[PDB]
Amino acid sequence: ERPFSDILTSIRYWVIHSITVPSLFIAGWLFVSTGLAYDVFGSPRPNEYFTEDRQDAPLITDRFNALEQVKKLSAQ
Amino acid sequence: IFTVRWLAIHAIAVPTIFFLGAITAMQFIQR
Amino acid sequence: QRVRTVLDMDDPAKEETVKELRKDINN
Amino acid sequence: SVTPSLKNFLLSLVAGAVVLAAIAGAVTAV
Amino acid sequence: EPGIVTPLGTLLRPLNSEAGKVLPGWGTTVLMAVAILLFAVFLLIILEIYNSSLILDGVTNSWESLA
Amino acid sequence: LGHASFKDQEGRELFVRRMPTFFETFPVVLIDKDGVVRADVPFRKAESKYSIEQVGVSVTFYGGELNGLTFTDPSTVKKYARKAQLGEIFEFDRSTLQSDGVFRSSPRGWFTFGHLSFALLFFFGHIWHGSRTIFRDVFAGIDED
Amino acid sequence: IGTYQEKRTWFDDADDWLRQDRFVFVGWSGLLLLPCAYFAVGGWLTGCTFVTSWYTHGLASSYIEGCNFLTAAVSTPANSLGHSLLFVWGPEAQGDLTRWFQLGGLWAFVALHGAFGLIGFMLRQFEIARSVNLRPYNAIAFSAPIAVFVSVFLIYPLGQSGWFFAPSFGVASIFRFILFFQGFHNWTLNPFHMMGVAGVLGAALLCAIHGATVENTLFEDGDGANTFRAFNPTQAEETYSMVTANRFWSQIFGVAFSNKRWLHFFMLFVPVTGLWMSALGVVGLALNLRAYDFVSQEIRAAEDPEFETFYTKNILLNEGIRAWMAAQDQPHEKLTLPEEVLPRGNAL
Amino acid sequence: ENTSLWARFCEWITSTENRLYIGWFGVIMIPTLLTAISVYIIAFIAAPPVDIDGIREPVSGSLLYGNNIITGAVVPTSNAIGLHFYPIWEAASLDEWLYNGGPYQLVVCHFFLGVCCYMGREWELSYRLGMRPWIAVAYSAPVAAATAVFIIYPIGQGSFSDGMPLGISGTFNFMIVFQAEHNILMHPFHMFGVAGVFGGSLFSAMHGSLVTSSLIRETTENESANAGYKFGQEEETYNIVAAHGYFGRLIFQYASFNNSRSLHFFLAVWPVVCIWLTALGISTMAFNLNGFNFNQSVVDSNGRVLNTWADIINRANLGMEVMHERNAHNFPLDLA
Amino acid sequence: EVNILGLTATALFIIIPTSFLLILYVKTAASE
Amino acid sequence: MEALVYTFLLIGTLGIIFFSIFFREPPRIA
Amino acid sequence: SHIVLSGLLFLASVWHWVYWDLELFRDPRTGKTALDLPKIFGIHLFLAGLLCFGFGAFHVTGVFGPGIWVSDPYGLTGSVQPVAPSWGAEGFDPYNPGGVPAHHIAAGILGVLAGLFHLCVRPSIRLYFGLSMGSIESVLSSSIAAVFWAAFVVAGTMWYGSAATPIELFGPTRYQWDQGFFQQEIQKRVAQST
Amino acid sequence: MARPNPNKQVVELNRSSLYWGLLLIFVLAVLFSSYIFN
Amino acid sequence: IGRIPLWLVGTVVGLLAIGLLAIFFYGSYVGLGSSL
Ligand code: CLA
Ligand code: CLA
Ligand code: CLA
Ligand code: CLA
Ligand SMILES: C=Cc1c(C)c2cc3nc(c4c5[nH]c(cc6nc(cc1[nH]2)C(C)=C6CC)c(C)c5C(=O)[C@@H]4C(=O)OC)[C@@H](CCC(=O)OC/C=C(\C)CCC[C@H](C)CCC[C@H](C)CCCC(C)C)[C@@H]3C
Ligand SMILES: CC(C)=CCC/C(C)=C/CC/C(C)=C/CC/C(C)=C/CC/C(C)=C/CC/C(C)=C/CC/C(C)=C/CC/C(C)=C/CC/C(C)=C/CC1=CC(=O)C(C)=C(C)C1=O
Ligand SMILES: CCCCCCCCCCCCCCCC(=O)OC[C@H](COP(=O)(O)OC[C@@H](O)CO)OC(=O)CCCCCCCCCCCCCCC
Ligand SMILES: CC1=C(/C=C/C(C)=C\C=C/C(C)=C/C=C/C=C(C)/C=C/C=C(C)/C=C/C2=C(C)CCCC2(C)C)C(C)(C)CCC1
Ligand code: OEX
Ligand SMILES: [Cl-]
Ligand SMILES: [Fe+2]
Ligand code: NA
Repeated sequence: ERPFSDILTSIRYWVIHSITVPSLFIAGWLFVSTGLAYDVFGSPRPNEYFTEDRQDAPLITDRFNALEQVKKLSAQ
Repeated sequence: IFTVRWLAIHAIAVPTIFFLGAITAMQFIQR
Repeated sequence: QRVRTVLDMDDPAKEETVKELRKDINN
Repeated sequence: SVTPSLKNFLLSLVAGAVVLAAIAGAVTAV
Repeated sequence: EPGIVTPLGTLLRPLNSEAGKVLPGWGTTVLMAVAILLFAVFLLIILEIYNSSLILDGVTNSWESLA
Repeated sequence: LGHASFKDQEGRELFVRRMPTFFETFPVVLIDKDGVVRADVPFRKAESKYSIEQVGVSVTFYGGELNGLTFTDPSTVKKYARKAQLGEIFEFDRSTLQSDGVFRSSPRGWFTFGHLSFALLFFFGHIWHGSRTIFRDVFAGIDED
Repeated sequence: IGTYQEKRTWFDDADDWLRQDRFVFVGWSGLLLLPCAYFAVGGWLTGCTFVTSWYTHGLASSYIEGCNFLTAAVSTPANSLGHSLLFVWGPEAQGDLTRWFQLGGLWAFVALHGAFGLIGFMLRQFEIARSVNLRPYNAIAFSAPIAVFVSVFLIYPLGQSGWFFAPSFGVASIFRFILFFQGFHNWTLNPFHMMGVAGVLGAALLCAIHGATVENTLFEDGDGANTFRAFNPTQAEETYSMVTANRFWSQIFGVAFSNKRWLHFFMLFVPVTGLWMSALGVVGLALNLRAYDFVSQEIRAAEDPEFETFYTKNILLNEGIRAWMAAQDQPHEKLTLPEEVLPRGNAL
Repeated sequence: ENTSLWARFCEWITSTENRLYIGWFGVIMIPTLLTAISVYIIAFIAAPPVDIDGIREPVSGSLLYGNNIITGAVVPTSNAIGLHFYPIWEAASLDEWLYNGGPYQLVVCHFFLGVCCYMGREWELSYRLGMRPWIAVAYSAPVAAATAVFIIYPIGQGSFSDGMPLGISGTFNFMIVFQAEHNILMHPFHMFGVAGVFGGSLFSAMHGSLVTSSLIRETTENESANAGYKFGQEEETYNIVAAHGYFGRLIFQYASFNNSRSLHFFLAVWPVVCIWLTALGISTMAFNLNGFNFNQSVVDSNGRVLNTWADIINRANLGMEVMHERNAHNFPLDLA
Repeated sequence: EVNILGLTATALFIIIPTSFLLILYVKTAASE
Repeated sequence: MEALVYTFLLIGTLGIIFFSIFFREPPRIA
Repeated sequence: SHIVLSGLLFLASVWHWVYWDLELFRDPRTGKTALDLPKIFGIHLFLAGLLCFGFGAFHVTGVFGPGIWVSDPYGLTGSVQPVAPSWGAEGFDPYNPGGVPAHHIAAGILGVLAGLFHLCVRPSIRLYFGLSMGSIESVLSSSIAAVFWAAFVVAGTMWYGSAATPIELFGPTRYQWDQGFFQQEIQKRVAQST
Repeated sequence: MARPNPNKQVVELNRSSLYWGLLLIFVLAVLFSSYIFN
Repeated sequence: IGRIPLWLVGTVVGLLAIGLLAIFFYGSYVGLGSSL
């Protein structure tokens, strides 16, 4: 029935988990370290917070053209 | 296996490990 | 008449006006 | 005419139907 | 034990004379589900029109609509 | 009373920032056409170049009871600015009904509040009644089975 | 059903598969609860980790920017967006995911999926109670968290200017929301909130008292020093002395419970009633119908420079919260208020 | 044992036949709490205005001086006094004692002694009834919280004026000022306490639902289903076998709470330990240990301050800070 | 002076449910 | 009156809890 | 008229309290008391559709009734007038007064059709047992569900304004204040005149 | 089913319920009278 | 089944979790979010 006590003790679990868990950890590490998190989720880099034109907190101030405007005042 | 228990356990476990590796990577990010 | 002046006319009193929140990309 | 928001909403209806069909297929499987 | 026999009661008696009568199988539940799905789609359309998430050519969705 | 229009000492039209709905009270500021603060009714009244008595703003009015009455020197300018942060300045009779002073709600607001409260209470009522009609056998008794 | 032939269809097979004992119960409600709840928790964990709030609020609320668990949050959209549902396909995002994250659409995603997950969860409670043939008092009790969630995350922002004034999904975000209700609504002075506070405090009191009383009337039921192993689920006798408990609390407090029925119904009743009263109060606050002031007190203090109360002190504190919080709280309002018009006390 | 004065007194005090048990802890609980009740009621009804901040600016707090139940409060002791033990005999007159805040000190001291002896009396009745004694240990958490807000926090801040006012609006005032100066929301012990009351309500609702749902038929849609048998039988009703199955099937059927004793121990221990934690959080913030301070923790590559929800909380906190005691500060840095 | 509206509301909210509950208790205790 | 109503309500609540403590129905079945 | 109706309904209530054991409420097949709830629902839906169609085709259109309140977009001039129905997408404009007669006509026709369908067609056994259609508590739960759905809808339209919520009757809107509706119109009029 | 109503029932209110109702009414009045008088 | 002790597995997972929490607390004093 595998009541979660025998599987954790068995080596069959840890043979296939000595690769999957470290590979996922390394995948997350590279996902952060390659800038892919910034590119995918749109968070600005520490050097990409203030553009030369605006030096204050950005404001969306529009609804139906919000996509075009956020493309305008984002970090290019 | 690939039963309901496997699917639920892995749907919890895999993104948590991915996010934990991501956060451990972000611990060494400096401005 | 002057849509630029009346937009600036209502600029100081109230920042939440529809006339401001629409077409704010061009400003 | 057919506004882009309406076209996107109809595509969203199609996508929601696809998701519901996928959930039905997954529960008919296993 | 005999109920109050009434003129209007025996007039309206057939409309209450088949309580518990049902159709075998699932009946028209498929057509019911189709109508419910169409109703949900229509409710989504009017909700998004009133939410201004569904812009239409003739719908202004503002107080000028009654101008 | 009319549209309270405010001018600087040298001459430029200032505007009182209107009160939003979230604020029970709001600071009285008069800002420029460009969007820069030029005067206010200050709390501290001992600093800067924004108090009314040193900026020198004047209120003109262009409406019914006040059509050409310009006030520049006294605290009536500050009073009219505070009234102008509430929108158009109107004359009110507070002695007929012995009026309170605090703003009341509209029938629209009362209707909406009563109906939303009743709507949640009836959500609970529907949940309870659906519970009772699906679970009639256990709400009455299952007889040791 | 009901002594009928009932030729089988696809529904009977689907019901048989869904209503089975597993590691996790699925049921029909699992067609909604499992995806909606998984997406809500995953979206919250993703927004707290990667999705920024620099565009909408002008602040950092994610782990990629330097925020803690108590600090990062899934922030609400901008006030200029209003009550837009903020679909990915909607007119705002226009099918662009990386800008949909930047536009605050993840908040709407998490909120709608959490609402439907709560719906699916209390449906699951109904389904499991029907499967085990028990009354759905768990669902009746869970109706109050659903009411609180609906009134707080839906009804209040729908009554206000937009989703921007809704609670952002986080910790410091919720603290901001709480302080905003203190400064702008005087939420402590609201009698419905007082009823909710009384309900929660009384429920915690009831939990502690009931647990301590049962654990201190546990009977012998064994010889070892650990009473936990003295319990047997097979036996048909009560594990604690209700008579002893009733006499103890009658001579300590004056009143005591005599019915386990009434005791546990009261334990169910107090927090549900408190949370429902607080939900009604938040509904009242959705339209700014707040119990902010006491007219007699304010007129008395207006005509008297001597009359002061703690309520007047609270009113003065709320004024400072509003004045010193609005400028950095609402960037849409563009409140560039100078420091001299902001109120100050002496020397601080 | 029957013809002796101290004997008859001892077996009257320790008697379990009293309507309310007195005991040797009750001989101290009853007079102090009756004194506190009398003085609190009389002060709440007709207390003259009292100068809380030591700046000759009294606040009313009493109904006959023009306020309601919500805004009426027995106001704390004067700041000029400090924690200098001001009873009636240390005053030259009752009017002076009332103007300086002596009723608050009297009620707080008597209330602290009364709740401590109430805990001792709970232990004493558990001992005299053959019970187990840890109901007093469970009660030690609200006593700790009351001590933290009425005694320990004034000790740490150096003045009984810092004590929580005996009222409702005064309680809110104490809350807001405490927020402004200690950032209680960002204090982990306070988060533990909030989680404790929320989980206490959660577990109370769960326990009530599971015990009220798991029944066999003994009460019908009428008052009672006694048709099977009337009162006077030991054939027990209820269930904890199907209730545990329902709770298991609710999530994953492995978090086993099949032991009723373990379940009730958890119900007892969780809000008690969390209220212990939040009371000690208040006691630590009495000595200005304060909450988390993440103001301007997030800076960019050039070093500009990126705003934060913690920064918004900071703005609200300093807005509270400039309002508190508008006239009681002469120097910039708030230390006393 | 005197808020007679508040007085009437408070007096009615006290009198009507208390009298209703007292009448129910009296008729319950009269017929066991 | 203002304070009289508050005093009356408070002493009414205190009288109710006093009657509940002392003149309660005697407990039956456990 | 409402007071006289209240008195007549009071008298009818007294008559139904006294005369409750009517043979109309008795099942002819078994002799026990029962209600044919699907048929009652069909009759009630037919009547509701007839009322909706009449209110939308005769009252609000002004062919027999007076119409409804139509006002200025800024609430200056308003009066009770007949309203021509709007059958296009503009009929789903919440602020279009023409969408109310069109809605009531179409919904009345559809309600009449559904009432005829429920009058003629019995429910299936599976659906009858699943929803407990033989019980009055189930229809109580469903009716309460529809009722607070409608309550949420009317509260939303009340708060956000609609054609059925005139400004001259219910006051202005908080969104009209926040969005500078009247202020913008006043400034536009002043600018056009100047 | 006959001249009397078979659904005839009586209402039962014991002293604990009377105390709870009176306490609820008086506590609600205590809480809300400060706001009704305002 | 029973090849590696369950207490040893739980102990190793406990050290990994404690080390991860230590890294998380150390990262609050360096890099982003370190207020410097
Ligand atoms: C949902 C239905 C509804 C709505 C939206 C309104 C709305 C309104 N009514 Mg009305 N009314 C209603 C039903 C409703 N009423 C009913 C059913 C009656 C018959 C009793 C009345 C009788 C009535 C009168 C006589 C008057 C109004 C008036 C008004 C207007 C003034 C605002 C107000 O009500 O005061 C404030 C509303 C409240 C404070 C609501 C109370 C909040 C909660 C529910 C109280 C909690 C009860 C508490 C537990 C009891 C303890 C208190 C106790 C100590 C006294 C307003 C637009 C006044 C008016 O303008 O004249 C035309 C007016 O004098 N109404
Ligand atoms: C049109 C809606 C509706 C209808 C027809 C019913 C009908 C019924 N309910 Mg129900 N209920 C509803 C809504 C409704 N409810 C809502 C919205 C809630 C949430 C608050 C509840 C919560 C509820 C519970 C918890 C229970 C019932 C019960 C019952 C059953 C009889 C008990 C009874 O009423 O005795 C008489 C009720 C009283 C004497 C109440 C005293 C008067 C109250 C305190 C104040 C009344 C306010 C005022 C006078 C009226 C204005 C309200 C109006 C504007 C909405 C009955 C069939 C009981 C049951 O399940 O049957 C066994 C039960 O315990 N209901
Ligand atoms: C199956 C569970 C489920 C449920 C209940 C939801 C529910 C929801 N999602 Mg979600 N989603 C899901 C799964 C689910 N989702 C999955 C698996 C994904 C990954 C692909 C997503 C990704 C996703 C995104 C990216 C977004 C949502 C959003 C939403 C919300 C609004 C959706 C909407 O407005 O369109 C409505 C959908 C429907 C009305 C369903 C259409 C049904 C059609 C009409 C059936 C017709 C077919 C017919 C039978 C064909 C035969 C006829 C033919 C022969 C002629 C909503 C509450 C949005 C949101 O969160 O708002 C901010 C959004 O942005 N979802
Ligand atoms: C001869 C019958 C009759 C007539 C002509 C009127 C006429 C009127 N009544 Mg009225 N009323 C009546 C009977 C009647 N009443 C009865 C019997 C009652 C007791 C229940 C009431 C109780 C009542 C109240 C409390 C009020 C009125 C009010 C009014 C006035 C305004 C109505 C209004 O605008 O609200 C709008 C009407 C509605 C919004 C009804 C909508 C119906 C919903 C949407 C049905 C939806 C569910 C439905 C089953 C779905 C069907 C499916 C579909 C496909 C068909 C108006 C003069 C108001 C007034 O001003 O006082 C004088 C007022 O507040 N009446
Ligand atoms: C802050 C307080 C609080 C929290 C966190 C909480 C949490 C929970 N309550 C549950 C249950 C309950 N709670 C109950 C009564 C109460 N609960 C209360 C207060 C709380 N209850 C109170 C005060 C009461 C008394 C009325 C009952 C009666 C039950 C149950 O029966 C139920 C249970 O079985 O317990 C184990 C659990 C199952 C819910 C679930 O999976 O939904 C499924 C739906 C999900 C997961 C999606 C919803 C997502 C949410 C609503 C929006 C997104 C939020 C993000 C995911 C996270 C944001 C976090 C930041 C805000 C910090 C869950 C752990
Ligand atoms: C001059 C004067 C008097 C000055 C005072 C002025 C002033 C400050 C007035 C106070 C105002 C006041 C009354 C405020 C309260 C107002 C307020 C917020 C009201 C809320 C009203 C309300 C309806 C709220 C809804 C939520 C709700 C229902 C809460 C109820 C809370 C409640 C009653 C909790 C229970 C409290 C309680 C002590 C529990 C009893 C526990 C107990 C004794 C168990 C005994 C016991 C345990 C066992 O385990 C077993 C086994 C047995 C056998 C057993 O027996
Ligand atoms: C020196 C002793 C120190 C303690 C004295 C103070 C204790 C006061 C007694 C508690 C109140 C009595 C509750 C009446 C209600 C009453 O007597 O009901 C009676 C009830 C007993 O119920 P039964 O077990 O008999 O239930 C079965 C019945 O349905 C059949 O008879 O008591 C309880 O519900 C348990 C205790 C709840 C007590 C809740 C506390 C409520 C707080 C009250 C605060 C008043 C407002 C503040 C004052 C302005
Ligand atoms: C977004 C989105 C989405 C969704 C997604 C999902 C649903 C997923 C996920 C996910 C997840 C789900 C993630 C996670 C995370 C997690 C974490 C990050 C964790 C942690 C941390 C910590 C710190 C911990 C600690 C602890 C505790 C407290 C418990 C036990 C012990 C330990 C130590 C472990 C999609 C794409 C659909 C699209 C739309 C949007
Ligand atoms: O007295 Mn009450 O309170 Ca402890 O801080 Mn410093 O001094 Mn006052 O200030 Mn904030
Ligand atoms: Cl203060
Ligand atoms: Fe129990
Ligand atoms: Na000061």
